Amino acid sequence: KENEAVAPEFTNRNPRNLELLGVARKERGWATVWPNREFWHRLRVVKTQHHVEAFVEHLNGQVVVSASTREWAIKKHLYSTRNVVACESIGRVLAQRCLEAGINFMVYQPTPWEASSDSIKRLQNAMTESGVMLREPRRIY
Amino acid sequence: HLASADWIEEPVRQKIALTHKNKINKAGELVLTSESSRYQFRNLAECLQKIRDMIAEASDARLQRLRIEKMNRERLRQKR
Amino acid sequence: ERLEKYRSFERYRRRAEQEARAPHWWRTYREHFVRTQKLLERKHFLRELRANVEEERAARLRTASIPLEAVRAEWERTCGPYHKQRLAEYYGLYRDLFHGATFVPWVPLHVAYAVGEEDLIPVYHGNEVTPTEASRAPEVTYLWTLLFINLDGHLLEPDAEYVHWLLTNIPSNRVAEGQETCPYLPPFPARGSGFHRFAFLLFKQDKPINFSEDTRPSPCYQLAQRTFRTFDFYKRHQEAMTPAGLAFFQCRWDDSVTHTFHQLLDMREPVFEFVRLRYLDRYRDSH
Repeated sequence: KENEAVAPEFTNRNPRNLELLGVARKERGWATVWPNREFWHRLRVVKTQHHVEAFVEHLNGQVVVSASTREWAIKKHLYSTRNVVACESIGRVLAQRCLEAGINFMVYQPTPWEASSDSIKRLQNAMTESGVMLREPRRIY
Repeated sequence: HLASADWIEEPVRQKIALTHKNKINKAGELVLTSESSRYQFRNLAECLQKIRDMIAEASDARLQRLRIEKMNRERLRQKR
Repeated sequence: ERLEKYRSFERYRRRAEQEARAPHWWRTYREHFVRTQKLLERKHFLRELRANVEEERAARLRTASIPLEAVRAEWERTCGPYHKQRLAEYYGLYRDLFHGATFVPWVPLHVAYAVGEEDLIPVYHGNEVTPTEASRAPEVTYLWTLLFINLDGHLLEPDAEYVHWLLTNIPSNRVAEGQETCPYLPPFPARGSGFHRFAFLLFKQDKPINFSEDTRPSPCYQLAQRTFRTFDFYKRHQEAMTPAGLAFFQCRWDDSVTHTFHQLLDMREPVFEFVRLRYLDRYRDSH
């Protein structure tokens, strides 16, 4: 059968083919700086004076999932942009946006004071129940 | 052929396969090559010594994560 | 006291990261490796929400909750299309499909794979759907032209790609009336190639145009005739085609893929994996 012919090597072009497979390279540099760079995606949580925002950023520096309370849809149903519940809601909203984007794994590096914050802990509780993993898969060598 | 080879006892066969699965060819044969000398017999002798060491020495998290990501996918799979 | 001190480490880290992004004379990692009336009405509601004592009581009681579904619908209407472009560009669809041309989507295209009749599997942007879950054609909810691609599903040529099914002259939303130029084929991603991205494209049709060239025999099981290029095809129809909708998912290898390659494609399953004394005294160390 002529159809049986198959090329010796594939030509996969998806940027996340290796990343999703786990074979993609993770930043192993910055040995003189803290923290580790061995994460494909990271959760950036920024609390402004009047608003709370959480972002998920890939190593390339492009945010793929961005959750902000300034966005009209969330705030109209959200009593006060700055609140512990707002952190929970933005976490669920960020999860839902993470659900929207197709990204299931991310690395979160909270600070000592940020980690102690109950709002961030509840936000993490919102993330874990939504399935968004705070720990990414290890790279494959 | 590691598995078919009956001279190796079955418990050793499994242990060798697990430790050196990377050295098993698609046909299932266990391939080892060193060529650490210019003399073929020494190269063969080095191969022979490794087999004796392999015989003597021989004598999951991945699944869980797949469930977690699959569970995440199902929850992520919500646009109806 | 004269020197400014950030009161948190992350502020310096974020500022340093922002500083690192911009080029500098000193060496950095990147260089080496790289309407109004509506708002006023909206604000009036916000003041009412703040005035509501019940909302304030919940906040101090830390028991308040928000409906995700209501937020999701509103988000799509307001700024959803802009986020839609980001995902498509991040995955490289624009560079692979239109050779770098970038279009902001305007039609909120949504696709889901019908699981029998009880439920239909969503197709998000960057979603994960197994080929077993793609044995059937998906439902699309959003003249028009609707096109299906496997961007990296081609097995022989990098630039080339295959069509799953292509509909032309789609009237309004209904898709049953579209001409079945390409019959539906289940995904056939090669094993060991990881995740293949499939992009669903919606193009605005200014006038009805018969794509006799793009018509394909129904059923067609030949890869030699499925191969095509989006760029040249889009260029041939760029006058009457302006893309406005997107939807794409990632699929791994699966047992159904073996069935697809053999039963109807009738060819071997493709398998790949990335691959990471005197005379002799002179030769040996001793001499």
